[PDB]
Amino acid sequence: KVKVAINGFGRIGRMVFRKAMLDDQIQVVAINASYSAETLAHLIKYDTIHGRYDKEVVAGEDSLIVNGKKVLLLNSRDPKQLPWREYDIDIVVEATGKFNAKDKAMGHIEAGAKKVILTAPGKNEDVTIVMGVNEDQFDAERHVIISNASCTTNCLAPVVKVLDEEFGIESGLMTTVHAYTDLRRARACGESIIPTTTGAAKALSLVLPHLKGKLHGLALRVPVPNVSLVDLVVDLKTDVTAEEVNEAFKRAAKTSMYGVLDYSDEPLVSTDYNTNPHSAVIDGLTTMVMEDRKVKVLAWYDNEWGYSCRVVDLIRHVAARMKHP
Amino acid sequence: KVKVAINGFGRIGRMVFRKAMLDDQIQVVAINASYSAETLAHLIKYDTIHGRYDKEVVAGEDSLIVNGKKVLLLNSRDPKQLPWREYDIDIVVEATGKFNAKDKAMGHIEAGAKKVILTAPGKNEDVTIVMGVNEDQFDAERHVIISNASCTTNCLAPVVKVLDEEFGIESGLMTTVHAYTDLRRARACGESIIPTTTGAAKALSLVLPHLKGKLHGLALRVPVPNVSLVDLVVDLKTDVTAEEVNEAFKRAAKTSMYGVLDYSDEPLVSTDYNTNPHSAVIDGLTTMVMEDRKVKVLAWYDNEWGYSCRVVDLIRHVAARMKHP
Amino acid sequence: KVKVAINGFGRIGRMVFRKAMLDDQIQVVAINASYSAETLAHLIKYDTIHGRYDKEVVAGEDSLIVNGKKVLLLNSRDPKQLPWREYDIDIVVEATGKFNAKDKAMGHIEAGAKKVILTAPGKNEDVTIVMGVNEDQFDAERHVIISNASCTTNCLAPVVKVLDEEFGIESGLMTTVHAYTDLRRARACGESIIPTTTGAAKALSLVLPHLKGKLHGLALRVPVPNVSLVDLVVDLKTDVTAEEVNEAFKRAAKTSMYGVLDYSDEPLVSTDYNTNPHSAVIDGLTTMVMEDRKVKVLAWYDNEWGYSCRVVDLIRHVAARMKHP
Amino acid sequence: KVKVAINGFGRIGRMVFRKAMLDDQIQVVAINASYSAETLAHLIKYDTIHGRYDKEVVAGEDSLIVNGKKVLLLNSRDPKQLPWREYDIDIVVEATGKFNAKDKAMGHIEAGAKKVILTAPGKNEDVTIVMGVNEDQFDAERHVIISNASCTTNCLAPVVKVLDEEFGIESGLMTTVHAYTDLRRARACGESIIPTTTGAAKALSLVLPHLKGKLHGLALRVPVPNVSLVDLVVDLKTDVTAEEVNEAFKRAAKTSMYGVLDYSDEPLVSTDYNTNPHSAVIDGLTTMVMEDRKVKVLAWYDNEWGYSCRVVDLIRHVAARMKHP
Repeated sequence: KVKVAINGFGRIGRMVFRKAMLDDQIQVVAINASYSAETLAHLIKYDTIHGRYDKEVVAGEDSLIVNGKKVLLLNSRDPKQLPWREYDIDIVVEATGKFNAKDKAMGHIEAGAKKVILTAPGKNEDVTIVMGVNEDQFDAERHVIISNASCTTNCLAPVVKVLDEEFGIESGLMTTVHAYTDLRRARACGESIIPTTTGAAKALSLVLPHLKGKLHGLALRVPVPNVSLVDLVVDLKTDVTAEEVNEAFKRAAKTSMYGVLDYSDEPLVSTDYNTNPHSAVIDGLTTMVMEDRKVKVLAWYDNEWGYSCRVVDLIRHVAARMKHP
Repeated sequence: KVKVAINGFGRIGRMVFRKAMLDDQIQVVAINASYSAETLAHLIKYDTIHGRYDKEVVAGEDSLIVNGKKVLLLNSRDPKQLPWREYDIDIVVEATGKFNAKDKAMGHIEAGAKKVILTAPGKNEDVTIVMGVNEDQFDAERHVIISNASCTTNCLAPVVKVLDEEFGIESGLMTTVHAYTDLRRARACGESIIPTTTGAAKALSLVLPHLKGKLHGLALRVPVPNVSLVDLVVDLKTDVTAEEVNEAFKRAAKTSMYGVLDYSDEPLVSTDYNTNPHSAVIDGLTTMVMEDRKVKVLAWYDNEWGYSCRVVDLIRHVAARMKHP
Repeated sequence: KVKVAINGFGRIGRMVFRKAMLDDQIQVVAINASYSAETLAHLIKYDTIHGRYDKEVVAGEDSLIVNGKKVLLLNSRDPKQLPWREYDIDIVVEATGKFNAKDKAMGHIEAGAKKVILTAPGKNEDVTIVMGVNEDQFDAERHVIISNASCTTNCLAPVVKVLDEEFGIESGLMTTVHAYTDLRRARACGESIIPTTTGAAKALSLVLPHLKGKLHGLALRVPVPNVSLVDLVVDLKTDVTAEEVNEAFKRAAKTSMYGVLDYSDEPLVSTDYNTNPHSAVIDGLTTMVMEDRKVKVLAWYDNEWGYSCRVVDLIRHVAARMKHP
Repeated sequence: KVKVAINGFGRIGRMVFRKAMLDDQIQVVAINASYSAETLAHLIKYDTIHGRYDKEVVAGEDSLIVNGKKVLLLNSRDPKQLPWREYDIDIVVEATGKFNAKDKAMGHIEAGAKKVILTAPGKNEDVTIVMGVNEDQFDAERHVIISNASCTTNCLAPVVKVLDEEFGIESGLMTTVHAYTDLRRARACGESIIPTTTGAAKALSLVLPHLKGKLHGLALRVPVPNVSLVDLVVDLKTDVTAEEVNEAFKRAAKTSMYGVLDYSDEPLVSTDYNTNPHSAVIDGLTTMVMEDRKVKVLAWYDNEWGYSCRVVDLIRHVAARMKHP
C-alpha cells in the first residue's frame, strides 16, 4: 500500500484525509498539523459543510484512531524536521495552500519523502495534472513535485477539453460564481456579490497549453456556503446546436472522462451538488447557442469535495506508476 | 400638479409611493390596496431593504397622512369600481405585477383615469418606454397604456444602447445575477444558486427593435436581499480596448444618459448599490476585452429603487406631454 | 409487515417516506400527493437540507420504485375517495399539516384505513404521543386517530420530563430559536430575527398535564436553513449544580430516553446537528445555574429529521400494539 | 469646540467619525489609522451595513476633506509618537478594541492628549460610564481614562436599571442573540447558531455594582449582518403584569432615559432597527410575565450605531465638564 502523509489540516487537508482513510489501497501514516489530537479528531468528525464523518474518530496520545487504523500526529512548522525517511513516506500531500508551496515541498523531500503533491498550480512544480485531462503526462522517474492544479481549474479544464476536441475553440470569456472559502474582499461582511480576479483561465495553460490567449475571465463571490459554478461563454470553430454540445458532454461523461466529468439533465440547484465527487457537472438544461457558434455552458462543482477526490485519484495514479514504471 | 393613483402595494408600489410623495410636482391622490390604513402606514414607514421612511407616516380614517399630505385609501378588487373620474386621476401606476396587467389598466380607464403606467413589458401596451433609451416615442395623443418595461430591461437597454451606437453589436449572451424578489425555484429554501430563464433580452425588442436575435441569456438567482447584476458578454463590430468601452460609458453617464446610467471606477460590492437611483451602474474595474471584439461588461442595478425612480421620471415625462402636446 | 400510506408530500412527508422505505418492518404501500410520479421521484432523490437520497429512486406509471420496492401513487384531494380498504392500509400518516387534520383523518378512516397519525398536536386526536414521554398511553383498542405532537414539543417534552422527575419544576420561560420552515412574519425577506408566538409550551399539556401553567415562551425565527434550539430558563424545586443537571440528562440519554434524548459535551454548532435523529440533544457546555435553582438549558433539534424518526418509531409502536393488544 | 482624535478605523471608529463629523460642537482634528487617505475615504464613504455617507468625502495629501472640513491623517503604531500636544487634542477615542487598551490610552496621554475614551469595559479605566445609567459619576478633575463599556452592556444596563428601580431584581439569566462582528467560533462558516460566552452581565458590575451575582448569561451568535437582541428572563421583587413592565419602560423612554432607551409597540423585525441611535429598544409586544414575578423582556440594539452615538454623547458630556468643572 502506498504510504501517505498530509501536511496542513485546513478544509482540503481534512477532506483528503476523510477520503484517503476510506481507500484501502492507501495507508495514511501521519499528519502534520497545527493542533492537538483532540482538536484534530473534532475537526475530522464534524464538518459544517459535508456533515459528520461516517467512521469512528478517536484521539489518542499524539495520534488518531480512525476507522480502526492508527495515524501518527506531528506538529512541525519546518517540514525538513519531519520523520518521513523513518516512516518510508511515499507521497506527501501539501495542503497548506499556495504560500511557498515549492519550498515546503522541498522541505518534505529533504525530510525523506519520495514525492509531493501540491494543491495549487503554477508553483514551479515538475508537472501540473488535471485528472481526465493530462494525467498521462506524469513520469514517475522524472517528476518529484506534482501539482493537482486548483478546484476551479479542475472544473474548467475538462469542459474546455471536450469543447476544443469536438468543435474547436476560437476564444471565450468566463465567470466563475464562487462560494465562500482587494478592498472588495475586505469589505465583504458575507452579504454581497463581490467581483474579483480568477487565475483558473491562466492556469489552463499548464494543462492545455495550445489554448492560452483564448480564454480569460473573472469571479463573482456569492454568499453560498459551498458549491460553485463556471459560466463559460465560448465561440466555437464549427456550427453546433445546444443538443450537440450536450451530447458531446454526455458522451465524454460516460467514456473518456468517466468519474471526472458528469452530465445532468435534471433541474437541480447548487446545494444538490454538495459532496459531489466529480470535477464538473454540466447543467444540460441551461446550455445555449447564439448564431450556431457562441455557446453558453454552465458547470457545477463542489469546490472542496471534487478536488479532494481528484487528489486521492492522483495519489493512486502516481503510486501505480511508482511501483510499475 | 399631475394627479396620480397607485394600484397595488407590493414593494414596487410602496417604493414608487415613497418617491412620489417627495415630488412636489406630483399629487398622489389615492391608493388602492388590499390592507387597512394602519397596515399600509406600517409598510410605508418600515422596510427591511431600504430602511425607515424619512417623513412622518400616519394612518387616519381610510386615508394616510404622509409628509403632511392626505392620501385617500380604497380597497377595490375590480378597478372599474374606483372613483378615478370623481378624483380627476391623470395617471394610474398599475403595480400589481404582470398578471392581467392590460385588463387591470383598461379597468382603470373605465373608472375614469386618463393614462395607466404598467410595471411589466409585453402586455400589449400602446408603447414600451425605457427612460434614457426611447422616452421620445411617447405620444400623449395616441398612447393611453404605457409600460415602463422591467427592472432588468431598464438596466440592460441603456448599456446595450451605448454599446450599439458607439461600436455596433454583432451578438451576445448575458447572465443576470438576480437578488431575491420551475422545480428549481420551488426547491430553493433561500440557500442556493438557482439558474432560471429571463425575459429581459426578449423585452429588449420593444425598446431597441433592430437588436433582436442578437442577445439572449439566463438568470442566476443568488441569496442576496437586493441589488442585482447584468453580466454581458457581447461581440462588437469594431476593435476596442477596455478603456475605450469604459470611456463610452463614462461619456454617456455625464451626458445623454445623465441620471439613468452611471459609471464607477471604485471597488464596490453589491450592497453599496442599495437604494441607488440609477437604472445601471457600469463597474469600470471589471470591463474585459478578448481579441479586441469580445467584451465583458458588468452593470449593477438596485432592482427596486432604480426602477421606481424611473417610474416617477416617466410619470413626469407623460404629465409634461399631457399638458403640452 | 405493517402497511402504511402517506398523505401529503411536503418536507415531513418526504422525510418520513425516506426513513420508512429503509425500515424492512414497514411496507409503504401508497402515497397520496399533489404531483406526478416524475416530480415526486425528483423530490425524494434530491433535498437541499438533508442531501441526496442513498437508494435508487425511479418513477414509473403512477408509481415509484424506491430501493427496489414499488409504491403506488394517487392524486386525490378528498381522502375518503382513496382505496385504503382495497389496499388493507394499517396506518395513514397525515402529513399535510395542521389545517383540518381531524377531518382529513376521518376521511382516511372512511376510505378504509385502520389508524391515522397526525403531525400536529391539539387536533382533537384520541391521544397525543411524544416518544420517550408517554407512548405507554396508546391503547390500540380505543385510539384511532393519534397525534405525534410537533417538532418543538418533541424537543421540549423529554427535557422538561427529565427536569421535573429529577428535581421538580416550579415555573419557567423559554425561547425556541427556530430555523426557517403576523406582520412580522410577512415582512421577513429571510434576513432578520423575527419574534413570534409558539405553541409548544401549551402543547406540553397534552403529554405532561401536571405541568401546565408552569411553562410558556416565544419563538425567535433566525435565518438558518435547518436545526433549531430550545433555550429554557426554569426554576427547580431543589438545589442543583450545572453538573448535576447535566448528569441527569446524561443518565436519561443512556437509559429511559435512549434514542430520543441525547447529551453532548462537545463544542458543536447548529449545523452539526443536521440530520440528527434525536428529539433533543442537550448542549452540556452551556448549562447554567443561578442561585442553585434557576437553570438555563439549551437543547438542539433537527426540526425535520428527529420528528420524522419519531413518526416512524410511533408507526412501529402502534403496529406492535395492533398485532399484540 | 472640543478637539478630538480617533485612533483605529474599524467599524466603531468609522461610525464614531461619521457621527462626530456631523456634530458642529466637536472638532475632529486627526485620525490615526493603518491605511492611506484614499482607502480611508473609501471606507468612510461606503458601508455595507449603514449605507453610503451623506456628506462629501474626499482624500487629500495625508488628510481627508469631509463635509467641508479638513482632518489630518497619521499612521503611527506607537501612540506616544502622535502629535497630540501640538494639536491640543482634548479627547482621544481609542477604537482599536480591547487588546491592551489601557497601554494605548496611556500612550495617547504621553503624546499630549488630555483624556481618552476606551471602547471596552474592565480595562482598569478610571471610570466606566453607560449614558443614561451613571454618567453623573464622571469627575473631570479625577478621571483621565474613561470607558464607554460595550454595546451589549449599553443595551443591558438601562433595561436592568429601570427594572431594578421600579420593581427590584431578585436574579435573572439572559441570552444575547448577537449579529456577526473557542472551537465553535472557529468552525462557524457563517451559517450556524453558535453558543458562546458573554461578558455583558459581568460588566454590569462596573455601572450597577449592587447588582452583581444577580445576573449572568450567554450569547447566541446568529448569521444576521447587524442588529442584536437581549433576551432577559429576570425575577422581580414585587408582583407585576406585562403592561406594568411595559409602562415602566415607556415612562423611562420619555423622561429619565430619553435618547438612550426607547419603547416600541410596533411589530418590527431586527432589520428595522438598523442605524437606530438608541442603546436599547424594548419590544413591548413580546413582554411576558409568569406567576407575577418571572419576566421575559426583549431589547433590540444596533450593536454598532447606538454604541457610537453613545460615544459621541460621552465626548460631549466629558467636554462640558472639562470646560465647566
